[PDB]
Amino acid sequence: EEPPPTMEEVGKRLGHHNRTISRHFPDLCSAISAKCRNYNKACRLKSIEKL
DNA sequence: CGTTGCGGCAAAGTTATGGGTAAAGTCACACGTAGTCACCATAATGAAATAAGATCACTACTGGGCAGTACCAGACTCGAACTGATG
Repeated sequence: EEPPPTMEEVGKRLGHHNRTISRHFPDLCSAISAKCRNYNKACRLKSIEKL
């Protein structure tokens, strides 16, 4: 979806500290972080072009 | 030789020049000589003015950082429970 959420939003929704997820599932968490960062970078790029 | 003209000699005669002495002239004392523009250069300010300087205001150009976001673990601390020695 839009602004794929970040680590903070996912952790707040799950009610767990970020280290709790981070100590067991690094690959998928890095996948979510990369997706969010890529969406932000793409949106910034379109904003730069349009501006 | 007796007479006549000529020339030397030495007073004598005539001018000239620098002195002295009485005596006819001469002239200032009469309130009065200093006094007054004209002249152009130099100091010397005081004003006129400076030529640059000082600051305001505006216009445009270009460095460039801060509040905030985000992840990936490592490491200490400790609920909660397990398990062994004991009086």
